[PDB]
Amino acid sequence: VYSYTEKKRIRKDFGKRPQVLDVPYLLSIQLDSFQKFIEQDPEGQYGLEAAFRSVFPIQSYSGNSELQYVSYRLGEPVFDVQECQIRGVTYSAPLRVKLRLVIYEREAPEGTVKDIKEQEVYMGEIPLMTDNGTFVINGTERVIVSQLHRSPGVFFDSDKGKTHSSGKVLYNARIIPYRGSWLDFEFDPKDNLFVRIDRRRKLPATIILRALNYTTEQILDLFFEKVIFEIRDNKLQMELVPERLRGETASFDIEANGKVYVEKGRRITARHIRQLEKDDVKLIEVPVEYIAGKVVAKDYIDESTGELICAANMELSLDLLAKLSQSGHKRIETLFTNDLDHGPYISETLRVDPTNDRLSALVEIYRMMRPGEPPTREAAESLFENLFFSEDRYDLSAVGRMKFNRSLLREEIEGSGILSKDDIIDVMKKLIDIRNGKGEVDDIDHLGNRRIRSVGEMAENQFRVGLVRVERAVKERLSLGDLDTLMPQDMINAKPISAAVKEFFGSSQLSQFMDQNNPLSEITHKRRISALGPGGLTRERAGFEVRDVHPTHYGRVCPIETPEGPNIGLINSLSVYAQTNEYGFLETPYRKVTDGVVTDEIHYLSAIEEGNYVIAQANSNLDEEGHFVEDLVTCRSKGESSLFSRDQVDYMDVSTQQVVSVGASLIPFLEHDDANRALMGANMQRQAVPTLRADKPLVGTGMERAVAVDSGVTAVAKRGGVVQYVDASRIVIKVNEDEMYPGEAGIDIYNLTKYTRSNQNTCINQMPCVSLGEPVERGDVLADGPSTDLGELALGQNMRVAFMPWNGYNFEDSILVSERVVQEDRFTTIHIQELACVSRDTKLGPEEITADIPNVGEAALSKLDESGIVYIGAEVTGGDILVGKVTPKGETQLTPEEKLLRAIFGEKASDVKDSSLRVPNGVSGTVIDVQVFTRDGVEKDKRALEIEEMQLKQAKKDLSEELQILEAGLFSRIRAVLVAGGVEAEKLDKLPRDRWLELGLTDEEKQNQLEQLAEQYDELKHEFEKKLEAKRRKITQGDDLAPGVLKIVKVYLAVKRRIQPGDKMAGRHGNKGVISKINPIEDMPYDENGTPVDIVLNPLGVPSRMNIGQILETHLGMAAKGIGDKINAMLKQQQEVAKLREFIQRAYDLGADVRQKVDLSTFSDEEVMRLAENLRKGMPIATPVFDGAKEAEIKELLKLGDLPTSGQIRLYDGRTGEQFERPVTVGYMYMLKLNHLVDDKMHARSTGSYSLVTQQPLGGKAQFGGQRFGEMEVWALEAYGAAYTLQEMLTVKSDDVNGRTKMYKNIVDGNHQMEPGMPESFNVLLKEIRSLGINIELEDE
Amino acid sequence: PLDGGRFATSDLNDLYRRVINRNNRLKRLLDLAAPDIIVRNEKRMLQEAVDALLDNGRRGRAITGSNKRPLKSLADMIKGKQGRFRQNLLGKRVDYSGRSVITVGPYLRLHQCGLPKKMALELFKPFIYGKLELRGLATTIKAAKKMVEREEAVVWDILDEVIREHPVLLNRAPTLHRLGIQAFEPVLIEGKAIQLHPLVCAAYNADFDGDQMAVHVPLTLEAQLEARALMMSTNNILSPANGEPIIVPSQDVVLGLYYMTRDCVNAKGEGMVLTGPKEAERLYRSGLASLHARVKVRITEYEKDANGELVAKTSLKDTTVGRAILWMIVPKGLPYSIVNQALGKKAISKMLNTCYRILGLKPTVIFADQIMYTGFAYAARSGASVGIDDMVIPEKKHEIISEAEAEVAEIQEQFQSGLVTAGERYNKVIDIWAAANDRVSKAMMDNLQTETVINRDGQEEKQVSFNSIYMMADSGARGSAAQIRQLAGMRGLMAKPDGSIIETPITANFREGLNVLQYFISTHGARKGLADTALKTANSGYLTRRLVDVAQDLVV
Amino acid sequence: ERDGLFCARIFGPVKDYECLCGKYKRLKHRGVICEKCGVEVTQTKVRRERM
DNA sequence: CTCTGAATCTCTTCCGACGCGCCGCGA
RNA sequence: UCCGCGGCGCG
DNA sequence: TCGGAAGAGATTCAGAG
Ligand SMILES: [Mg+2]
Ligand SMILES: [Zn+2]
Repeated sequence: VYSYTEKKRIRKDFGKRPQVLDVPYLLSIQLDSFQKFIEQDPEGQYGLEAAFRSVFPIQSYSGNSELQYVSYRLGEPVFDVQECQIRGVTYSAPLRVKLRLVIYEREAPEGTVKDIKEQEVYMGEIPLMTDNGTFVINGTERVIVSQLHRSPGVFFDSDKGKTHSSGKVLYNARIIPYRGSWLDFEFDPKDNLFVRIDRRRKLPATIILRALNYTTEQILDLFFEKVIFEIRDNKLQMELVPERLRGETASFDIEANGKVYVEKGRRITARHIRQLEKDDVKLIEVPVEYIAGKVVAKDYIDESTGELICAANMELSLDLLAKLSQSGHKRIETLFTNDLDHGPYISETLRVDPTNDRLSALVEIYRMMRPGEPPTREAAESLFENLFFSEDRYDLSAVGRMKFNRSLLREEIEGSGILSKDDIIDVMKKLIDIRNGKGEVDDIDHLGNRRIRSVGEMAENQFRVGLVRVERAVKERLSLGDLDTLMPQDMINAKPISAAVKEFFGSSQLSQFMDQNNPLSEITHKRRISALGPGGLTRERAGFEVRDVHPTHYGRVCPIETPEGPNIGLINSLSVYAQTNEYGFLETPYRKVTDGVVTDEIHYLSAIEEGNYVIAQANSNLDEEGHFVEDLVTCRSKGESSLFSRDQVDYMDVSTQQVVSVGASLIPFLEHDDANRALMGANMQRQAVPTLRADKPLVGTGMERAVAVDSGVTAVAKRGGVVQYVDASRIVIKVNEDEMYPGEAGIDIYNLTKYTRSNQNTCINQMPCVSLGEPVERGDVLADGPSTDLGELALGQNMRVAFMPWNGYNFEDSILVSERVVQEDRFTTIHIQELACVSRDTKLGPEEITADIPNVGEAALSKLDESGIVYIGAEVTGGDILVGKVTPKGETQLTPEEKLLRAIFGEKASDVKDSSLRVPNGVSGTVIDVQVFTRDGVEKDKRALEIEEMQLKQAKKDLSEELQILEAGLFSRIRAVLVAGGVEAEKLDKLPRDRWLELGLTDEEKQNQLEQLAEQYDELKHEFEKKLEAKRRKITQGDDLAPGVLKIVKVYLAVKRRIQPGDKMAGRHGNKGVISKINPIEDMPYDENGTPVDIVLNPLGVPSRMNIGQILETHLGMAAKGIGDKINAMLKQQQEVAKLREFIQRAYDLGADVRQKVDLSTFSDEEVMRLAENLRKGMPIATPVFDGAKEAEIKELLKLGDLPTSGQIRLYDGRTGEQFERPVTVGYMYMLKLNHLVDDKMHARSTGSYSLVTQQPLGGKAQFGGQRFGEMEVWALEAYGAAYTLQEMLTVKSDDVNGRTKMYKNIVDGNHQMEPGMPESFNVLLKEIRSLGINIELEDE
Repeated sequence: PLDGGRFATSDLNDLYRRVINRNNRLKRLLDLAAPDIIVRNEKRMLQEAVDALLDNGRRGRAITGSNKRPLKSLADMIKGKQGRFRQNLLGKRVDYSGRSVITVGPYLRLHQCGLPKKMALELFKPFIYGKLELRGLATTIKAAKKMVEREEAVVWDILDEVIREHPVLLNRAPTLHRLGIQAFEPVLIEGKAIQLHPLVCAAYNADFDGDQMAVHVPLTLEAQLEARALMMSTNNILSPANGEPIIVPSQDVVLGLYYMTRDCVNAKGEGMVLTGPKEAERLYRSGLASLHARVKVRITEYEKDANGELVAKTSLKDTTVGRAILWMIVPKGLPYSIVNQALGKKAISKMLNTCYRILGLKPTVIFADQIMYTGFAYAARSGASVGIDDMVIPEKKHEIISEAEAEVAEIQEQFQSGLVTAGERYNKVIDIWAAANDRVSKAMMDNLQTETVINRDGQEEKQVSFNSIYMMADSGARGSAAQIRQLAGMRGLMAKPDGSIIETPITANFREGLNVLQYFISTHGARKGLADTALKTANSGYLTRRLVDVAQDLVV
Repeated sequence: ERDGLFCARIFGPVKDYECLCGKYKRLKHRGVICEKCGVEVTQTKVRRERM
């Protein structure tokens, strides 16, 4: 049954399909992978221990000394997360490692130790993931995107003759390690086999085969199959498998069992094969031409002379045959070339190879890999051996081993990460088999083939880089000097480790800056999957085929959520249920089928296994026994949909929504609209901005609860109890007696992030949504965050919308808005901007913050204090000074005549100038916070000392209030224990609380509890005093800041922004629109009861975009508020609550076979009244994605609401008072504001700064630059005859350093003359060309 | 310089410094009589350094800095899209420019765009300084600057005075064809959105879902004369790609005209006689007759005679009240028959074209503006809207689909008996599904397109339906038979990523819910199309750059 | 620095009519060389020109 | 049986829109 | 008053 | 301090002597 909290606003579900598995914790991948990275592990499987063991120990031979590793531990982070965000220091903890140094004696055995030294090394600092799954780097939130890359292993691939274009097909097989060199093997239009290493060159394969310790004859024996011939005088015998005959044409008569039978010129068929097999023929007699054209398999020796006449891979020369037969070697061995099955490719490679011996091939490989140096046997051997078989220079990780074996069908699953001879020859044999056509190439885009690499793997990779650098340093130190008179603390330098890890977290392409428009955006950005990054792919080289959907995306990767534009396809989002297998392959849940009854057990599958089995479609209807209603149930298997009988089905989908991500899942009526528009809407939903006041969405999807709770913004009830106290910023909750641990105070407190700069300048605010004494339950939401109401996602707002063209103001997707919307501050939003002032110890005198500003009115300075800082709460506008700072100008010497000229002029030409921070142009607002950071040894000014005083007072009052609350809880527990027996309640009541804690009511375990809590009180007061002392020193201590700056000041400016024509607003189904008109409320169309419409949309877009679902949403809205209106009136008449209770029960019962089945009879009447109070503003409706409300149910709901059944109503035009002849669709819709406000884009530049080199105007709004007259526009002008405006565009307005001055002069004078000089960029080009050594010059001066 | 007193050195400086260092080293090794191989090594390093200086990366491995990036040599300053030629010599950044989000303004005449006051003030600040000193209100440039920054309303009066005839240029990136830049005579509005006239917005290829647009002000008087005579939108009526006009209405305008001219078999006041179109307008506005009612009206028209005079003719004609109302705006010289039918987009296009050929430019411009106004107004009064009941699903569909699946089962079992090869089985299934889909589409169109209503005398008669989505498609305002087919009829076959067609077509239409399988297979086409356009844009731009480069010399 | 990549004695003064030595400061000596150094009393534009 | 020209193969180089907006970082 | 590189974002 | 297309160079095959 529902929790008491959830009894507020019980949303009406419509889903028919039951749910058998709750959605998993949405962030699980990030948190669990990071935990796997940092947590302790005895087996050394993953993380720190694995990384250390993969390098340690470290041994020195001449030093005869060893460095070895005991354990690692992670220190305490000195700063809390909010302190890190305030002060801009990366949230990190010290890495501590226990290290031992060993020295042995100088006599055998070397293992005879003689001294051991041990100590703990502070070898680095490492970031910690915050509880919300985001790191804190410097002063910024950063979240690492999990990458998706090609798995290590071996793959087989073919091109459809595109390279050579003659129509043949070419094949190549590639081996990819986790780290180290690549190898790939390739065929040729001439059918030779080639091998290449890191795609360097192209070489015949035999080079490696003899580089591997195998001789030529061994190579032929291994790769090919051999046939034997005998010669006696001049009669010829061959030894045969009858199947070997298949494929050839029997151009000559063939003998078996002493009889010869062949239909000459005919191909041997299965009847012949069976005839020979039943004959059981073994050896046959063949003509000379038959053995002619056969390859010599091996060397052959003549003993009458000690001579060799046969070489490897040679054709059968009849002369040689006669010579060897007369010599006595009457047996001959040859290969077999089935034109299809036994291609001679290896033999052709052996023919075309330049090398002759193992060392020849080795040196050729070496000179290929190492050009420009003389080969040497040792050099080539060492290069080859260390390249492929040094387990530190090259490594297939265990996943590489698994994929390698499983693609080679070997039984083994584990093995050494280094390759071997058998591995190479096996993969080459497999490639040969593919070339024969008895196989198939591999599909790399397949999702059972690519792998998800999370943050832990990247972190440990960077840490391993640090470890190897440190290892080189350590071995250098061991080699250089002594071993006894030093400690490894100095031997290890933390610098490489910290450098590598900080470089990863700050620089790396996958460490992208976090976005925080709204909780959904944070969730989807944490969960997002990227195909780019290190070892990934590039947007320029990404072909269509990687972008396109692959049929195993189903249930693993959401196909909808991908971003638009050039990044499409390369960025994806996890489907809701998908979770990572330990090998990094995606994994999806399924329900076991057992003889027609769904077992409701859950099994997890990967793309391979899913392809192997048959899985039933989610929407398949079932009985309560688990048998499907239909016998021919539709299912998918092996990438195809079809129908199957009840018994064939192996697995069933878990839930309807498992194909989509959260972002798509939020959209209602998704099953009714096109994919393009759904994609655009899903992406746009991320950009929504939190409003001033949150509102529930009427037509939701139920997912809002899970997303809102799972995101970090909302405060969740970690421990059940009763809420004792609440204010605007603090929550104090009494834990119940049973839930509290022994020795705890039984009270928990939460502090809300009242106001802070979001990562995209939006507000972040937490508002309590409980009242005194209300019970709270484990997992309840106590405080709403941005765009959250009662723990449900609240991105948008509810608007009353009519679909009707209106005087062109809604032409081409334009949106027309009623002034009533503005007046209610429905879409008003709060924005925060942060401005920084840097005071420097510059040359020619220091630059100081001060209120002593030259050449400025005093009224502006009055806004500042005497120190030069604005008081908080002051309103400020564009162009005004917020903080006063002043720069010395140096000597600025004036000659005495200029001195007197200045004196008659005034106080001008001062050696000291204003530099004060000024409000950005057009911005205005209120000043909410001021911060100072200053270097040590400098005096704290009035503003600095006053803010430090207020901050220390704040810390003191916070700590003391915590003390008071927790001690009140402790003494309440004293009461609870003492009332249990042997009571002296009044006798204690006369005594002060210290007596209560001191006195002994009994002599038993109760007194032990009292003593325990008294020791708790002593410990907590001591830790409180220690905490406050540390806090005060931490506040009073200075800051490092940056080089050259003495003190920085930051001021916080907050602004309230309002909906305005040109702002962009959009609805969840993806129909963007620019607001193009506000209307006096009178003018808007109004319905029969006189309530106006709020937003008028163009209908013409709907059929062409095919966003049919949105229309349905509109209808549901009109239904939803309908009930609200009625219940509102039913409340307003103040009738008996029983009537509204039965009405509400009817409204819930209205669904047909809905899973909801909620009943009010268990609700007490005050709970019913609270429910009505929340339901007054409309009855929220829950519609799952693919099992949503049907049109019949919508009609029924409308009919109960007393609205027109068609959903269209008559409407009157306010501006004339007449009636539209057509009925119009009016309803309720959910709308968002898209963070592209007009005042952030409008920009104009008459004149301003100019660039140094090119002398062209600067670019961008921030620099106050001008737009770019791109070359397309130049062609546009050329298309007209408009020469003069072109000349003006190029020369005078842009680049003429004097012509524009002349133009400005003449325009000011009112004369529109013009004088074109020469574009200075042309002189720049001339100077660069001349500097290149090419003489270029003008002529005919 | 940089923050903290650091300096960013241009890579050219580092290359120069390396070459200087190597030269100094070689000269020192020479002047102190070094051995042969040492000076040979030094001079080879010097040669390599010069190679790096001029064209680093042209041969072998490129030089790189601490950032592990290759340093940009001199040659890299001229090569490539970042090169000096493309970035600066062409495509200069320009002063006196602004950018803003665009917005529909229907009350504008053809040749005037709505320009936010703040942008106008900023752009014309120099002109304001000039005129303010000229009229003697300000004495020095400092006085003018401080006055304009205080916005003393006299500055607003001066600003309204300056721009009265001062055309400005509006540009939308990318400027695909020369229509992409056009000239307008500004009008001052509070707010921050640039307001366009919808008709030219159609030509811009622009929309209003958030497209920005840039505005430039010409300086010299020859330049503004050029902008007025050549670029003003009142001149660019005819596209350069073909003779047909580019200023053509769409969306609400066409819908409104279509509604205004459509007649019905029975309406309020049918059959009465109107002495003139003014009385038709009166009877409509007074509400005694609906637009669609057919009536006889006395109308005058004119024709360009053999001499060139607009000789008049007057006669009774059968028409509709709406058609008379529309005729009243038509300029003299066009024949009445042009109006007396259901006006679609193409009809309006040919009407504008025939106006432009028969009469001059300015009557055509005025005709266009009047068309826009009347179309918008009557579309608004119409109240056309789309509802869920409009997308009627032909009840034949279930029967046809059952027939198709029966045939599919028949051919499948025929293959189960081994009577045919699998490929021809696939072909037969595909053919029968296509036939069934076409039959369903025909049934849907037949049911939607026409409907029965009682006549005046009390009998049922067929007429073209006033169903809203059908009305939108038939008018040609928006949508097509394909989109309607998908909305109500079964949407049919779809292709696998290889382009092969899945055997089982998507049977459910958009009105009913698509199952997860149908939706998933449908997403293939969606992402195919999005990737398709994403790639196509680059090739189109490249090709255009080429063609321009080849043909840029040619001039009459 | 003298004889360096930015040597003012070669390329001209960093500032208009300002000698590196500070010998001269105004246009009264416009177009003359310093004696303590080879910089010229000219405009900064020459910095853009000279190679 | 040898030499030259033409043809084919291999290796290297060039190219795959325009426009704005924010964030980070910068031996 | 500034050369970028990387990244998202909208056209 | 990646795939495709075009051009140039090198190697191989055929025809003619
Ligand atoms: Mg657009
Ligand atoms: Zn000097």
